[PDB]
Amino acid sequence: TYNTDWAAEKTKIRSFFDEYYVDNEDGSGKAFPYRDQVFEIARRDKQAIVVNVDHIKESDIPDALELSEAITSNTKRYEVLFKDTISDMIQDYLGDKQAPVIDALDAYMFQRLHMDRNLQDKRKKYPPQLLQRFEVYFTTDDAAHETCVRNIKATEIGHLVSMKGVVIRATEVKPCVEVMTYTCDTCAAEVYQPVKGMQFTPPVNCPNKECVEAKANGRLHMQLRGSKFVKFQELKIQELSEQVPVGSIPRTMTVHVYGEMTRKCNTGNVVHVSGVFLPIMLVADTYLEAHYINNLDDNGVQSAELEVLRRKGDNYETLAASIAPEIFGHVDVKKCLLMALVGGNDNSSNGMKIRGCINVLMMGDPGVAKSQLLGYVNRLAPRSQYTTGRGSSGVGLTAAVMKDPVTGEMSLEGGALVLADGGICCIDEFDKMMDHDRTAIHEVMEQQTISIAKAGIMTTLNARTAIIAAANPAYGRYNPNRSIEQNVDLPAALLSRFDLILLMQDKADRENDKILAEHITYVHQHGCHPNREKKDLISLETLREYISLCKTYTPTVDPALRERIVEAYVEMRRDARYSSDPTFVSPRMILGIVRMATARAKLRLSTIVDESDVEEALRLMQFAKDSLRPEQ
Amino acid sequence: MLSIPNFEPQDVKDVRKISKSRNPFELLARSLAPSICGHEETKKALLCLLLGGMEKILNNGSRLRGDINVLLIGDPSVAKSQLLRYVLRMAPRAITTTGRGSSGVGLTAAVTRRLEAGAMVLADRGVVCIDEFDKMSDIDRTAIHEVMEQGRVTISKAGIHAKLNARCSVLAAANPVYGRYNPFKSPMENIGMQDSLLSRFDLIFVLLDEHDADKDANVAEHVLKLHTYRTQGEADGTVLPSIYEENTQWAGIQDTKILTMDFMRKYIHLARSVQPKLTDEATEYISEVYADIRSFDITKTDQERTMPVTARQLETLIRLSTAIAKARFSKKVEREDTEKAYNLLHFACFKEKPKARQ
Amino acid sequence: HTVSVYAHGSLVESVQPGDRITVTGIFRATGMKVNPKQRALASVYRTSIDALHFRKMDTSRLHQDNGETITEERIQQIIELSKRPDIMDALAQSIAPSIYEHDDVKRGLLCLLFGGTRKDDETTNKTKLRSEINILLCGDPGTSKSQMLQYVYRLLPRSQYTSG
DNA sequence: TTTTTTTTT
Ligand SMILES: Nc1ncnc2c1ncn2[C@@H]1O[C@H](COP(=O)(O)OP(=O)(O)NP(=O)(O)O)[C@@H](O)[C@H]1O
Ligand SMILES: Nc1ncnc2c1ncn2[C@@H]1O[C@H](COP(=O)(O)OP(=O)(O)NP(=O)(O)O)[C@@H](O)[C@H]1O
Ligand SMILES: Nc1ncnc2c1ncn2[C@@H]1O[C@H](COP(=O)(O)OP(=O)(O)NP(=O)(O)O)[C@@H](O)[C@H]1O
Ligand SMILES: [Mg+2]
Ligand SMILES: [Mg+2]
Ligand SMILES: [Mg+2]
Ligand SMILES: [Zn+2]
Repeated sequence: TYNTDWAAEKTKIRSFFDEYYVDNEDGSGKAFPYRDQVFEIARRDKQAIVVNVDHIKESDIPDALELSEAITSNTKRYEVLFKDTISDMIQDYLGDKQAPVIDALDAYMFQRLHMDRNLQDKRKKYPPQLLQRFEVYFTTDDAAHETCVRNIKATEIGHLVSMKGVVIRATEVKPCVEVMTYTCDTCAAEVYQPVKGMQFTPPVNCPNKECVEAKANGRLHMQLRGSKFVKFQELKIQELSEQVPVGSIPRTMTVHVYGEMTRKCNTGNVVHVSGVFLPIMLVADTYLEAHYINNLDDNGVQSAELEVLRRKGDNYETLAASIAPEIFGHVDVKKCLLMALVGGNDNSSNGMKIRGCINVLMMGDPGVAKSQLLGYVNRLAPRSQYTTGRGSSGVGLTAAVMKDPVTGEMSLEGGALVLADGGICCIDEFDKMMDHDRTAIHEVMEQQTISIAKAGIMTTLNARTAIIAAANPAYGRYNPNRSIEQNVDLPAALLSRFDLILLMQDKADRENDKILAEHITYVHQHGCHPNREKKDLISLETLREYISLCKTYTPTVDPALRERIVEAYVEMRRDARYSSDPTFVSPRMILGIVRMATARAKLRLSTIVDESDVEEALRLMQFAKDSLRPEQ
Repeated sequence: MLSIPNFEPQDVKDVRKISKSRNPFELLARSLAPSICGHEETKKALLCLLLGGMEKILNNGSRLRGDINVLLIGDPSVAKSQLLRYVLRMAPRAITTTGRGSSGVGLTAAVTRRLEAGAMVLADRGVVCIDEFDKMSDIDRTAIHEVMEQGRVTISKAGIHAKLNARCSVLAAANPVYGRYNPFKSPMENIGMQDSLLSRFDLIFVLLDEHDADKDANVAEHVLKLHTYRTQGEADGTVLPSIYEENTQWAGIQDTKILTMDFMRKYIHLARSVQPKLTDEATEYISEVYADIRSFDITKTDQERTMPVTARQLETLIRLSTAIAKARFSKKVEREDTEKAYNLLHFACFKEKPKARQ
Repeated sequence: HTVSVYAHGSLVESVQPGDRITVTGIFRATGMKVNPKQRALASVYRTSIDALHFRKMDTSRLHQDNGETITEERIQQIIELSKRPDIMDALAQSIAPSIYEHDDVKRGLLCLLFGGTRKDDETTNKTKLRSEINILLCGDPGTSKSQMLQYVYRLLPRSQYTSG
């Protein structure tokens, strides 16, 4: 009740590679992309083929469904047949020519095959892992193969399985043995030993018949110019939050990664994985052997919806309106968040570095959608972390020393601001954090480093992150009788590190309350924003694409803007002296002005800063200043 | 397993009949807890808590909250803990705790290295009852603010970074600041909690033990009538080791009928699964009424304000309208639902000054 | 990350903890036994470096070698430069060039760089009296104290930076 | 054994 006629299966597989096609976009002909990739391997511009099983399933070929089911049910065997058919295709393409020598193993094989000269002999003398030097991987997209970590059980051993999850731990790349080669002392023969699993045992005595009969007692010595190594990496992957049952905690699983799929992940990423579930060589331990990995953080091509925007221009108002369209109003606050999503340029004049990114602090009365805005920003940004004031320690924000109980070792563990490096950290309930936890971010917000000297550890870590924070005023509500410093109960050293500080009030008004009620009740009716003016708005995906495009530019400042910027700084610094209800102003302010001007130039996708951008930065700073004195 | 619903077509027929009757919401609210005299508006609120609102998940992944949260503050010996224990019996997936002996870490989630679930994580898609809520510390109270709104617990400490789902409804009971309600100070002064915490409760009830000879006589007569009762098929020396109720002397309510608790459990189980939608008359009524509630001024009527009023109370109006529409087995929310929701909220919002001050 | 470097022969004990170096060597890989009792090996290999040369020369810092190699001509240029009456200002303002004013603080940092006379017992190799200079900066926010610390940290060969 | 660190009571 088993099928072992491999030649017929090879015929089916080769017919798939010959006959799958996609029509050309101009209608000029047909592309046969799998055999194009085979020829790329033959000319050594490539190292792996990724095959989609659903293309086999939906191909217009006899026995296609049966081939797809057989691949899925015994994937560990069909990899060999795919490698054999691709090797035969490579030899049919190549003919009497030779593939180029690129590495020492290629040089050894090409030299030794013609030393042997000077197919039965080839296949008996050399193992197929050494004769074939490329990789084959499978993928699926149909929802029949979607599972959690929790559901992979005894029925799934040997089958192809697909899942989705979060990466907890990842090792560095290591060399892993695939084929060992030994040579005899006395008789100069060679032994080839392929390795499977996580162990191997080396042979001791020479097996060659002349050496054995002569009893020459020749030892075997291993050689690493002929031996084959491969990139190896290990991961631990956790369940996603939507997959977990009610009132339960997520589970984890170990994943082994080989070859070209290594270095595609680091800690703090969300991935889609396809692989084969296997035991370790009567109760057994198990792991997942990864076949294909995709970062959902990451995934010259442009979408047509983006092409329309890039041709249109003047996009600033639409981009401001497209941030969380369920939330009514707060246009200037959305513009401030839009600038914080992009930021300015890093400067490194004469060895002295200056921070390029922008920091924003939001405050307001209860029930004014601060948490909703922070949640939308966390979804919109590529790499971002979310924390609350109560749920975080000053060691969970920065970095921790971990004492391993198994070994006794000490190691470092990066916190939220380390994981968010190159991106955005959102801190909710910022006023309820302890002072001795809050003072950890002083180095990060200005020098963008974390430096540690504890136990037997002394290092520095990079933390190049923007911080967006939300809080309530000092007694839960703004008090118009108390000063700005009494309403905002933060020290001046911390206050100077924020480029923008905003206040959002809730005040009763008989028309605005009705308009807000109409908007919220429409959202509850239909599940989407009203759009009563029928104006265009941008999808979340293409807004993410546009912001990613904006980050590539580095616009330079015109030297003509000097007098405007400096005069604005002096005029700003006069009021803090001569006011009854002043605020703190320091030399960081003028750098904040330059940052916001360059940020709007990036949003415009221009390469030179304009005085219009300088004026818009000044307008936003004036709005932020006026927010802190309502009804005065 | 030793540690729940059951149905037959006769039971389905009776559910159809009671749903087609004249005032099913009032019948269920009266039938909820008969051996406690009074507290009719709070019983309506507890029925709305047991039914619950509708969660909305929008096209961009944004979420809007569905659960309902209720607070009771009042004088001692006014049956706050008794009503908490009754809701603990009626609701499936329910947990009870006290603020006296709960840390915020144990109430949400703990590091033990491993991550350990707390009570509000364990009660996901369920009910938490908290007694002696005024005895909790503010350091523990500030840990709840994320859970009561976003339905999440987030932790970032040494070696652990994780989200946890904690979507549940909070029912809480407390005593006022001075241990007994002071009539010469305002209700907000007597409650003594900050606006950011008070805004997260859909309904707040202040319960007072007023000396008044009529009410004292009625309450004492009800209590003694419940204490002199014995089952019809029982001998006098014994010791504990259909749709309508039949013996009702213990219940005090003289003539009006009461539903059996098993029928209550079955009816609530079926009515929970109804998924009503909103309509234009409901939308117009809600939008006008919200502006009227915010703009009303209390110096006219010698009343005083019991709650903050924010944008969350508009969502409370929407939630209560859907919860009332569920009890009718209706597929649509109408003005008939929204008027009852407004009357309940307006009862909660305002209170006349106590007789000691008048 | 961290890496193991193996020194053989005359390279042994040629470097201290705290030094910053460049290493040239051979990259190697070795197997490990599953049990120390038995012949079986793990199929994932351990890696290290066999050293061939250590270099510590770096021109971006004040040099690390007691100044043995300076030519007579540059010694005479130094002696000629020392006769300016401006010598304090000329040396002080060249340190931390991107920082505006704070000339008194710059002169203090110049005194920190030079130090006093060493006073040691050579029989016991112990300091009789301290010759190093300690400095505290205390002031308002946004006045470049951390930037001056960064300049002094980058200038010297043996330096450490800690915070909070 | 004794020592050092981070969460909890
Ligand atoms: N202008 C608005 N538009 C839409 N929804 C709003 C608006 N204002 C408040 N809300 C709603 O109010 C609820 C509370 O939002 P939330 O983000 O928690 O407010 P908040 O500013 O965080 N209050 P707090 O966290 O206690 O300081 C959500 O359901 C929002 O949808
Ligand atoms: N109609 C009634 N109204 C009020 N109390 C009643 C009534 N009927 C019985 N009681 C009794 O009054 C007590 C109810 O108070 P209980 O629920 O035990 O504590 P509490 O109300 O939470 N007060 P406290 O815990 O001190 O804040 C019980 O002894 C009940 O048996
Ligand atoms: N006189 C100055 N010369 C050069 N840069 C300056 C000067 N004054 C301020 N700055 C800039 O303003 C910022 C000062 O930051 P910083 O170095 O932390 O000062 P600080 O004294 O450490 N303030 P703080 O650490 O918060 O107490 C940097 O961006 C400097 O480049
Ligand atoms: Mg909030
Ligand atoms: Mg009680
Ligand atoms: Mg500083
Ligand atoms: Zn031999």
